[PDB]
Amino acid sequence: NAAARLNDITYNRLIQGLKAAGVEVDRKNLADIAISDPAAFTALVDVARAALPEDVNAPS
Amino acid sequence: RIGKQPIPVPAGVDVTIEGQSISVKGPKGTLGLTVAEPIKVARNDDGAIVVTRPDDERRNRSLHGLSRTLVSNLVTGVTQGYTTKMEIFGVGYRVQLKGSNLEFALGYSHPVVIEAPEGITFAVQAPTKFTVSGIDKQKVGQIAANIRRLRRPDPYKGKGVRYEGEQIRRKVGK
Amino acid sequence: PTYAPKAGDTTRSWYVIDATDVVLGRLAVAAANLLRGKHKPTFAPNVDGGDFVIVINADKVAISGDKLQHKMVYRHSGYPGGLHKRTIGELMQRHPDRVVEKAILGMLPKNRLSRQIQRKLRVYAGPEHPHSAQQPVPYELKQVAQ
Amino acid sequence: VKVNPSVKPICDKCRLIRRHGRVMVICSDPRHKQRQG
Amino acid sequence: ARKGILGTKLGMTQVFDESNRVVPVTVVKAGPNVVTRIRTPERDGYSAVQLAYGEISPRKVNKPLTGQYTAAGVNPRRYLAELRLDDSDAATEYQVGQELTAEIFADGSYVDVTGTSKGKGFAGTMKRHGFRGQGASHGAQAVHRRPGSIGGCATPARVFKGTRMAGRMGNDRVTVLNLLVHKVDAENGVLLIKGAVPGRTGGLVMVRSAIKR
RNA sequence: CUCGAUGUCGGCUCGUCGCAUCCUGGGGCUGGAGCAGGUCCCAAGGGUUGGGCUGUUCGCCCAUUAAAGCGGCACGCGAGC
RNA sequence: ACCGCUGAAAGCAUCUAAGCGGGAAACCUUCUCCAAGAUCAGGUUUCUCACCCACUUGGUGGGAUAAGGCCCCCCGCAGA
Ligand SMILES: [Mg+2]
Ligand SMILES: [Mg+2]
Ligand SMILES: [Mg+2]
Ligand SMILES: [Mg+2]
Ligand SMILES: [Mg+2]
Ligand SMILES: [Mg+2]
Ligand SMILES: [Mg+2]
Ligand SMILES: [Mg+2]
Ligand SMILES: [Mg+2]
Ligand SMILES: [Mg+2]
Ligand SMILES: [Mg+2]
Ligand SMILES: [Mg+2]
Ligand SMILES: [Mg+2]
Ligand SMILES: [Mg+2]
Ligand SMILES: [Mg+2]
Ligand SMILES: [Mg+2]
Ligand SMILES: [Mg+2]
Ligand SMILES: [Mg+2]
Ligand SMILES: [Mg+2]
Ligand SMILES: [Mg+2]
Ligand SMILES: [Zn+2]
Repeated sequence: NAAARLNDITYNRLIQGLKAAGVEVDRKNLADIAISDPAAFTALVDVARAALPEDVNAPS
Repeated sequence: RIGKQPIPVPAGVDVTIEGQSISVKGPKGTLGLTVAEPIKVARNDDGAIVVTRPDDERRNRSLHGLSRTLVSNLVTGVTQGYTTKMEIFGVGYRVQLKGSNLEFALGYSHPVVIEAPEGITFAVQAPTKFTVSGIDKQKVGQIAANIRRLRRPDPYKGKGVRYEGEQIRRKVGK
Repeated sequence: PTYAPKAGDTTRSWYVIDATDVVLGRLAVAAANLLRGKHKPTFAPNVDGGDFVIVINADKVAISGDKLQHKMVYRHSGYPGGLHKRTIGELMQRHPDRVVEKAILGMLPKNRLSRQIQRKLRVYAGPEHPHSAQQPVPYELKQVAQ
Repeated sequence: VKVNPSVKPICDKCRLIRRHGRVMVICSDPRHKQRQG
Repeated sequence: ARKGILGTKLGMTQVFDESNRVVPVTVVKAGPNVVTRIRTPERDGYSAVQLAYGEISPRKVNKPLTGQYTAAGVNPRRYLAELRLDDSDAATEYQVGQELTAEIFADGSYVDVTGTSKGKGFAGTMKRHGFRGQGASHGAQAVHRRPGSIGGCATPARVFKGTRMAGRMGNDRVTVLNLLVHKVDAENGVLLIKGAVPGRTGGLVMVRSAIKR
C-alpha cells in the first residue's frame, strides 16, 4: 500500500489489475520487491494499470 | 420584490467596487459595507445600484433582499441623515446638555449621564424633548434604544422615556 | 525472511505543512501518517521510521464556526470537582498550537513508541518557523484518485 | 413568558415565530408571551 | 508604580496617636538597599528590579555570587530578591547602584508585608486545620484528637486528593495585605507598621506598596 | 453476587457531589399603586444557628436568623469512635 | 434567563437567517499560595575553564584536582 501510493495507485486497484492481467505473485514477494527492487515494482504497477478497465465505477 | 429594484444616486462621489466592496460620500461623511459573496453589485446606466443573485435557493433569496436595504441605508444617511425624536414624560423629569453629553433627571438619587459615541450628535429642543442625530441607521437606533431603557416601564403613571408618537400600554392600579 | 530494518537504516527528512485553509482533521491525519512513516515501504510497526513535520500557521486552521462555540476540551486535576473545561474558541485565542497538537496526538497509537514519535512534531502559530537551518520541503495534501 | 412544552396563540393577534431554534409566541399583550421548554 | 523594600522584623511595641488610641505596631528595619540588576523585557521577558540587603563579610560569599556583584559595582550583601513590576517603567526610575532607603513610603500609606511564617513542626489535625476532635468522656476510646473518617465506602474505593490530614505546618511564604504605616523614621531607617507581620524576630521581610488599599 | 461471615438503626468526627434553590444574585408575567407578595425562568460561588422532649430518624415546641433547603455516595463514614 | 438595534426569506411585520449591542455572587482574568520530573525537563547571569597513567585506542577504564558542596565540630524560635 505504501509502495503503490508513490506510483499514484491504490492497493485497491493494484490487486484488481494484477488479477486482471494474470500475475500470480503472492503478497510476500510483492512486498519484498517493494523494498529490494523499487524499479521493478513500478513495471508491475504499469501492468496493473493497463489491464484495469476503462471506467472502474461502470457496471460490469 | 425587494432587491429587484434600482437605488438612485443623488451625489455619491465615490461609488467604488474593489472585490465586493462599496462606499458612499456626499454632504456627510463616508461609510463602508461588505456584501456576502453570492450577491453581486454593479452600476446601472443611470449610476443606479442593482444587486443580483444565482436564483432559487433559500439562502440566496434571504440575502438578496437583505443586502439591498443596507446599501440603500448607506446612500440615504450620507445624503439625508437620521434623526430620532424622543420625549421625556413625567413630572420633574427633564434633560440637559453638558458639552457633547446629555444628563438626565429620571427620579434617581444621582444624575444619569450618556456619553455620546464617535458619530452621534445630541441636541435638545425643549426641557422635556430632544433628538438623537447621526448618519448610520443601525448606529443611531442603538443609542436611542439605550436611552429608552433608562427607566423600567411604568404603566401606572406613564413616567419614563418614550419615542415620539408611540403609545405605551397602561393599567389602572388603585 | 521478510524485511526488518536494522538500526542505522531509517533515513529522515523535514516537511513543512502550511495550514491556511485546511480543516483540523485532514491536517492531523496527514501529519500523523507522516510522523510514523506509513508512506514509506520500509514500514515496521515497532520501528520509529518517519519524518519531521513542521506545522506553520496554526491559527488559520479551518474550524466550523459552530464548533468554536460548542466543542469543549476537558481536563481534570485529580482533586474533587477539578474537571476544568474550555472551548476551542477560547483556546485558539491563547494557544492555537495546542489545538493542532492535541488533534494529532489522539491519532497516534497509545503505546510507548508514540511518546518517541511525538517528539518529532513542531507546531507554530505564526507563519515563521525557526528551523530554517534544515531544508524543509513543503508538503501539499494529496489524494490518490481511484 | 410562560414556559410550557405546548404553545399556541390565544387571541387573534398573537404571532407564532421561531427564533434561536425554539418556537415562541410574540404578541402585543404581554401576558400572551410563550416559549417551548 | 509599585514601590518595594527589603528589611528585617525587629519586634512589636505599642505607641499612641493624636486621638489617644493605642496602636500595636511591628517595628521593621526597612534598611538601605541597592539595585544590582534590572530585568528588561527585551532581554528577560519580564520587568523587575533586584534588591540587595544586609551586611555580610566579604569572605563568606563564594566566587560565583561575588562576580555577579562585580559586574554591578556593588559590595556583596547577604540577601538578594526581586521586586516584580508591571510590563513597563522599570529603567525610568531605577538605576544599577541606586540607594533605596526607608522614606520611599509616606505616613498613612498602606503596604503589603510578605515574609516567612514561624515553624510549627509536624502538627496534628486539631492544630493544622481546626478539626473538632471527638469527646473527652462518654465512652470515647483513644480517639480524642484523631480525625475520624477519611472517605466513603466501596464507592469510591479511595481517599480524595487534598483530604486534610496531619503533617508539617508553617515555613510558608505568607503575605499580609493592607497594613497601615503609622510613622516612617528616616533617621533610623525604621517603618512602624500597624498590626502583625509574618515571621520570627530577625527574619527577612519584603514591604511592597498595596494595590487594594 | 456473597452462608469455609459482605457487622445491623441513630448520634459523634470528617467529607465529597447533584439541583428538583431555603438565603443572597439576574429576570418575564401579575387580579404588580407603594411596601410586601404570588407564579414561572436563569443561577450551585459561599452560607444554611443554638436549645427542651424522645434510643430515635421523623415530628411538635422555645428563642433567634439574610435563611434555618431537599437528596446520592453499603439508607457515605464501627481494621475512626 | 431576559430586554434590544438594524433587516430579509414573506413590498408588511419579526432580536436572526447575514451582521452588532446591554446583561448575574455561576465561567475566565485580576488578588493569595504551590509550581520546569512542564522528560517541550525553560530563562537571565557569574565562577572554574585544567592535568596524569594504563590498555584490546574505545562517547574506554582508573588516578589526582579547580570552582563548589558534603561529612565531622559549636548551636538554632528549623526539626520525628
Ligand atoms: Mg488497540
Ligand atoms: Mg441568545
Ligand atoms: Mg518547634
Ligand atoms: Mg491559626
Ligand atoms: Mg473537645
Ligand atoms: Mg483500648
Ligand atoms: Mg481515654
Ligand atoms: Mg469501614
Ligand atoms: Mg473468605
Ligand atoms: Mg418575580
Ligand atoms: Mg435550574
Ligand atoms: Mg452547598
Ligand atoms: Mg468565581
Ligand atoms: Mg450530605
Ligand atoms: Mg444518612
Ligand atoms: Mg450507613
Ligand atoms: Mg454506628
Ligand atoms: Mg462582571
Ligand atoms: Mg514562586
Ligand atoms: Mg534549568
Ligand atoms: Zn395576544
